[PDB]
Amino acid sequence: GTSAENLTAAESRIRDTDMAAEMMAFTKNNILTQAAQSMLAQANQQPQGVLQLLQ
Amino acid sequence: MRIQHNIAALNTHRNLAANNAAASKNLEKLSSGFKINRAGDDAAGLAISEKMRGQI
Repeated sequence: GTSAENLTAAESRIRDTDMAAEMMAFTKNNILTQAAQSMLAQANQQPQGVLQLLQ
Repeated sequence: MRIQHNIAALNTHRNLAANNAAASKNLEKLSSGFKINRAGDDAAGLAISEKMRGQI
């Protein structure tokens, strides 16, 4: 029983994930995704030099 | 002097190109989320960042 509990703890620490750290990373990546979305929406509008030609 | 060359428009074109380049650099820095994407951005600080990443 003692050995099984100790090895279970070891295997948990090796393979299982901490919820808090992954939550942090996921929120960070979502915020970065939104930022890149807005930046791309701006960059698509940036090349508008049609007022050179017409008037 | 009058027709064949229009120097004001040349200067304006230069400044326009420079402003566009600066805006593109800012877009790169905002989309990437990092202030140093190339070594031309900052040489002393790229190395420090890499060593610190290794240590972390």
